[PDB]
Amino acid sequence: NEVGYDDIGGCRKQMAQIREMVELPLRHPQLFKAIGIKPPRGVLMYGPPGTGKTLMARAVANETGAFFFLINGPEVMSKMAGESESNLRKAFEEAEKNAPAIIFIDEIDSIAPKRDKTNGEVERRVVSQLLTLMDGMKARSNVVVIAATNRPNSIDPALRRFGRFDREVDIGIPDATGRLEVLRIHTKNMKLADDVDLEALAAETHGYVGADIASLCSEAAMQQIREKMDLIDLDEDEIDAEVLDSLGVTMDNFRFALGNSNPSALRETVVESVNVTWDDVGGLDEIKEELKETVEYPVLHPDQYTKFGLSPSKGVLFYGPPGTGKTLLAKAVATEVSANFISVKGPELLSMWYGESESNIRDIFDKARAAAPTVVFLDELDSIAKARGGSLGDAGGASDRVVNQLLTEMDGMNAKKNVFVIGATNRPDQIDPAILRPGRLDQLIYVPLPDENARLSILNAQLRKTPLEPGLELTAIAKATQGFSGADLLYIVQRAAKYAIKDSIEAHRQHEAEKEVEPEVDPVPYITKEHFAEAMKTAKRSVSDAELRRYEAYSQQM
Amino acid sequence: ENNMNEVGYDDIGGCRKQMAQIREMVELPLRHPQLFKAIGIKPPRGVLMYGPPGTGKTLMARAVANETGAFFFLINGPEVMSKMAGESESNLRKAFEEAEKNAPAIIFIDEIDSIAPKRDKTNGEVERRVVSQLLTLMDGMKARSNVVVIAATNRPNSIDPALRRFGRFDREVDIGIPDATGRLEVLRIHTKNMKLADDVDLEALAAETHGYVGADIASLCSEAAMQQIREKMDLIDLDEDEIDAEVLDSLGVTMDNFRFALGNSNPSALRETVVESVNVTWDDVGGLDEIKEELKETVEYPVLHPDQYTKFGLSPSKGVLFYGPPGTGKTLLAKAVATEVSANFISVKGPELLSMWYGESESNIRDIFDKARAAAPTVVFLDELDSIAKARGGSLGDAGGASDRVVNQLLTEMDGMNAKKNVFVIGATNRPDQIDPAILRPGRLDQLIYVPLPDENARLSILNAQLRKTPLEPGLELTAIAKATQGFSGADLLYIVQRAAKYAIKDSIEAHRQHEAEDPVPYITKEHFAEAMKTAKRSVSDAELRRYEAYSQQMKASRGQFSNFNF
Amino acid sequence: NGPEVMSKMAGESESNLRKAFEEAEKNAPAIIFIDEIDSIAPKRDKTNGEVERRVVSQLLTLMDGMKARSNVVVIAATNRPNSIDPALRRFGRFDREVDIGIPDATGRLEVLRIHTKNMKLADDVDLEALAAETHGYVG
Amino acid sequence: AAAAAAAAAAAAAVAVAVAVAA
Ligand SMILES: [Mg+2]
Ligand SMILES: [Mg+2]
Ligand SMILES: [Mg+2]
Ligand SMILES: [Mg+2]
Repeated sequence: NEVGYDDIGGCRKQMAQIREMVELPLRHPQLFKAIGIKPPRGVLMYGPPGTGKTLMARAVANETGAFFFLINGPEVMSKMAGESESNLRKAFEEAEKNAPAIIFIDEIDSIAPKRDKTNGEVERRVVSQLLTLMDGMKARSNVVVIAATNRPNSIDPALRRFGRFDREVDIGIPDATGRLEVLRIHTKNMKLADDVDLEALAAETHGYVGADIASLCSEAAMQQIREKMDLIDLDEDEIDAEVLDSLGVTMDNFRFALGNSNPSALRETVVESVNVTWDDVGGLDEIKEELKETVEYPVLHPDQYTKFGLSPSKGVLFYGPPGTGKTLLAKAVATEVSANFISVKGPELLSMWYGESESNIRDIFDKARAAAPTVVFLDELDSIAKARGGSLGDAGGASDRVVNQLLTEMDGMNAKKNVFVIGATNRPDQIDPAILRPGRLDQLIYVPLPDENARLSILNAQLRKTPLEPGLELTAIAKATQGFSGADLLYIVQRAAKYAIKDSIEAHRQHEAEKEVEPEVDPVPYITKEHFAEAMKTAKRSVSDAELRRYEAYSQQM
Repeated sequence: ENNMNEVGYDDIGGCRKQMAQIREMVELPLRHPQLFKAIGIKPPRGVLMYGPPGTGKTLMARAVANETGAFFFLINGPEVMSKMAGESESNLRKAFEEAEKNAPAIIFIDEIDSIAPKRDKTNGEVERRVVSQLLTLMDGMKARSNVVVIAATNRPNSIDPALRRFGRFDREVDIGIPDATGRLEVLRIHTKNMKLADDVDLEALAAETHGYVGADIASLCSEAAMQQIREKMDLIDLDEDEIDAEVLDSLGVTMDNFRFALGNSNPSALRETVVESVNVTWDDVGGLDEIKEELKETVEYPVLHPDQYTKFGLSPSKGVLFYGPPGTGKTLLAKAVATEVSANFISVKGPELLSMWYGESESNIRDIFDKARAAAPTVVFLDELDSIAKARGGSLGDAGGASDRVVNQLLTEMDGMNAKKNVFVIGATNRPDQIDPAILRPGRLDQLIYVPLPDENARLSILNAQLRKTPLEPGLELTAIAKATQGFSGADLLYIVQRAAKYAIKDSIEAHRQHEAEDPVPYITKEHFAEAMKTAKRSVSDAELRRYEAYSQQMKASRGQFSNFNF
Repeated sequence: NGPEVMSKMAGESESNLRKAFEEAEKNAPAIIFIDEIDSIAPKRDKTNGEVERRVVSQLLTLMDGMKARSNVVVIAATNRPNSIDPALRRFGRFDREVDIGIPDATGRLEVLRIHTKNMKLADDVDLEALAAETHGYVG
Repeated sequence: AAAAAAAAAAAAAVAVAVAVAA
C-alpha cells in the first residue's frame, strides 16, 4: 500500500546502490549521455529468504512514478501451443510502448534453470527467448530489469554474463545495529510501554533476519492481548472500550517472545527446551568460567581483539571418562550462553545413498554460518573421526571422504560469522591427529575425576529441588565416595529417593487399609538418614582403574 | 441429520492449548478487528499443523470449518497437478482469487508434503513451478486480504525452509500424544453416544492405556462394541428377516468388553513391531524373589506414581542389566515382564537390527528408540548385549567400525538431547565382561543384577512352578529331588521334568497299544522320575561358574569402603 | 526378451506386459515365453529399485487374481532359479520347475546326428568317437 | 497443446563389506 524508503531497514549500502541504479538512468538520462556511459540494464538480487528483497522492490516500484510491470517466474508459461513466448514478448512490448517503464521479475530460478539440469523442450524455448529479448532490449530504450532470486546457484552463468546482468547485490543478513533499526521501524506504529529498551533487544537477537523481527513483535503483541483479555472477561458478545486505551505491551512479553521464538533458519533443527542452569553443575567451576569467558568475549567485547589484531581461539574438545557432565555442559551452554546452538549426534549424518551424507554436513554448516553466532555441539566424536588406516573396510573411503569434507568445510572458518565448535569424546585415542590444529578444534579440555569439595558441590547442587532432613551432613559421603563419578552419585540419590517412595507408599496404603474398615499425606515428606544408609549399602563404582590409568597416561602425554 | 454429526469444538479434545491457539487466531481477527487496529500490529496469517497420524488435525480443521462463519476452501495436495503443461499454477491462482474475493475465507492445504519437498532435492519441472507459484502467492504484492492459510503434515522436516518463515507459515502448533487426562477426555467424548453399563470405569481404562492416541482410542471403543455385539448375537439366531425390539435395546457394553479389547489391541505405532503374547505369570518363575520384587518395584511406580517423584523432584532409575550363567531364567523374567506388565514391550534380538546398507543400522536404531519414546511409557528388552556392545577399538579389521558406530549411536540415544520421560532398558548377557564400559555406567544401565545358580529352596520353588499344571502322583515328594540336585540350573530341572513326561507318554501310548490290540496312566509315577534323573548332567561347568563368581566378587571388591556409616 | 520390458519412465514396463498379455489372450489360445525372468523378477526383499518391485507386483497380479487367465499357458527360463521371489514359485504361477541339465554322451550323439543330417561329409568320420571326445560341450 | 511430463529414473547406493586379517 504505502511502503517507502522509511520502511526498509538495514543494508544501507545495498539500499544506496539500488537507489542509484534505479533512479539515475530513469530521472536523469541526459546526465548519463553527458558523462558518456551507457547505463546498465540488469540487476540481480540474492540472499537468504525474508531479507526484504521483495519489500525493497515494492518500495522502488512505489517511490518512482515510472510505469511498472510485475512478472513472476512461474507465471509466464501457458498451455496453448507455447504461449509463454508470446506472454513474455507482449510483456516487453507493453513495457516499451507504454512508457520508459521498469520491469521486475521475481524468482528467476523458477524460470531459468541450468540447461543440462532441466530436461524437456518448452523450458529450452522460454530460457532462450528470455536470453534473446534481454539482448535485444537496447540501452537507449529507457527501461531496466530487476532480478530477485532466493538461490543464486540455480541459474546458468549464461544469464549472468556481462551486458545482460552485470551488477550483483549481496543483501545477506543484517548486523546487530541493523536489527536495532529494524526493530525501531517495526515498533513505530504500536503502543510501546516506557520500560522497553531496544538496544538490549538487539543485543540478544542473533540469528533473526529481516522478517523474523516482525514475527517476534506480532507474537509479543499477541501475548499482551491474551494477558489482558482473560483478566477483563472479554465476552464474545461484548465490545470493550475502557481497556482499549490501557493496552500496552510490557517487557515480560518480549522476554516470553524471545524465549519461545527461533530464527527461521534454525526452525528445522530446533530441539525441545530442556531446562539446565549453571548452578546445577556444582563442580568443574574453572571449566565453567573458562568456557563462559571464551564464548562470550567475541560476542560482547569485539574491540579488544580488533585493537590487538588477533583471532581468538575457536574450537575446543572435551575428553574424559564416562559420565562427568560433558553432555550436561553441552545442555548448560545450549540453555544459558545467549547464542545459537546446534548439536548433532555423530551417526545421524551417515546414510546409504551416495553423496547425500556430505551434502547434509554442508547443509548443517551452511545453516550454522548463516545464523551466526552459533555453537556446534559434536557429541560422540568417536563416530566420525576414525583412524583411516589401510584396513580397507570402508565403502570406497566413504568415511574418509566424509571426514575430509568435514575438514575442508570446518577449516574454512572466518573471523566474521563466528561459529564455535564444541567437541565431546569418551575415548580420546581414536580421533585423528588432524583435529588438534590451532585452526581446527585447537583447545583440549580435560574433565578430571572430581575431588572431595567437588563431590560435595555435586551433591548439594544436584539435590537443590529436594526436601531433606534438617540435621544431615554430606561431608561423610564425600569422604567415603572417592572415585565415584557424578552419574554414580545420581544413582545413589535416585536409590535413596526410591526407598523414600517405598516408605511413603507403604505408610499410605497401610493407613488407608485401617481407614476403610486431611492428615499428613506424606508421613515421610523428605528422605531420611536410614534411607540414605540403605541406598548407600548397595552402591557401586562406575569407572574401573584401567580407564583411569589410560586417561592419566593420555593427559601425561601433553 | 448431518447437523447432528457435525463436529464442533466440543468434539475435539485432549489438545485444549492448541485448540485455544487456533480458535483465537481464526476468530479474534474476525471478531475484534478494531482491537487489532488498536494494538498496532497485524495478526499472523499462516500456521503449520504437524504431528503423528491420528491426533486430530483433520478433525480440528473440520471443527474450525463448522464453527467459523467465514468462507472455507479446501485444497488436497496432489489434486492440483495435471498432465497438460502449466495448469497446476492456474488451479492455485483460481483457487486463491475465488477464495479471497468471495468474502474473507480460510484456506486449508492438506498434506503439503506432496507439494513442497525441498526445492533442491526434486528433479522434475512441474513441481518446482508449483512450489515457486505457491511462494509467490504467499508473499509478493497484495499477498493476502483477510485470509489465513492452514497446512497439515505428518513429516514437517520434508518441507521447503522458505515455507517455514514469517509471512508464509508464522506459527507451528505441535499436536502430540495426549496425556492421561487427555486420553481420558478423548475416551469420554467418544463414548458419549453409545450405551454403557454402570460398571464401566473410564479412569481405569485411561490408566492402563499407555500410548494410544485419538483414533487408537476410537478403535478400542469400536472393537469393544463389536465384541459386545458378538456376545449378544450368540444368544439370538441369525434372524435375517428383522431384529426383535426386546434385544436391540438393553445392550450395555460392559467393562469386561473394554478389558478384553484393551488386552487385544496395541497402539497404532507399535502394531508394525507387535510381538506374540507368550503366556507367562509370576508364579511360573520360581525363586529369585528379590529380583522379581525389585523389577516390579522399579517398573510399576514411575508409571503409576508420578506425584511422589514430582514431590521429591528426582528422575527415576531407568536402566537394568541381568547377567549370569545361561539358563538361570533371565529371558524367562523378560517373558514375564512382557506378558504381565501394563507398559508396552519392544522385543528386539541382539544382532537382528544390523543391516547391509551403510549407516542403515544407525537409522534402524534411531527409528526403534524414537518409536519407543513416541508411545511412552515403554520398556525395551535388549537381549545379548555382548552382540551389540563390543569393546571399541579391538577390531582393527572390520566393516569400517560399523559396530563402533552402532555402540556410539546407542550411547548417545539412550542419553543425549532427549527429555527421557519413560524408557526402561533391560540387559541380558551371558558374557558380561566384554560389554562396553560406558554401558555399565549408572544413568544408562545402573542396576547390575547377578542371577546365581538356584539354592535348594530355589530349586524347590522352580520345580513347584514347573509342575503347576501337570497332574502328579499324590505320594510323590520333590524334596528328595531338591536335596539331590545341587549344581543344576532351571533349564536342567525342566529337562528332568521333560524326561519324566517322555517316559510317562511312552508307557501311556504302549499301554493304549495293547488295549487296542485286544487312560491306564493317570499321572506321572515315582519310577518315571527314578528312570528320568539317571540321564542328568550339569549345564554350566565349574569354569564358567568360577568366571561368573570372580566377576561378581570383583564388583563386590569395587563395593569397598562401605561400613555402618552412622549419621 | 528379458531386459527389454523395463523402462525408466513410470508405468511403461507394466504397460508393455499388460499389452502383451491382453493381445495374447485376445488373438487365440497361445503360449507365452518370458525368458530370463530373473532380470524381471528379482527378490522383492533385497531390491531397492522401485520399478522392479512394480513389475514383479504387476506380474503377480496379472498371473493370479479375479479371472486372471482363460486358456493360456506361460513358460519361464532362467540360468539360476534361486534369485526369484517365492510367490512366483508356487502353484498357479510356475507349477513345476523342470530341470534341464548338461547333455549326456548319448545326447551328444543325437545332437550330432541332428546337426549332420543335411551336411555332406566324408564317410570315414564316426559320430560316437566325436561325441566321446566332445565331453563338456552343451547345445 | 504441448504437454509436460514427470520423470524419476534411479540413484546410486553404497554397500559395506567385511574383511579378515589373517
Ligand atoms: Mg519476497
Ligand atoms: Mg554424555
Ligand atoms: Mg487427520
Ligand atoms: Mg535366555
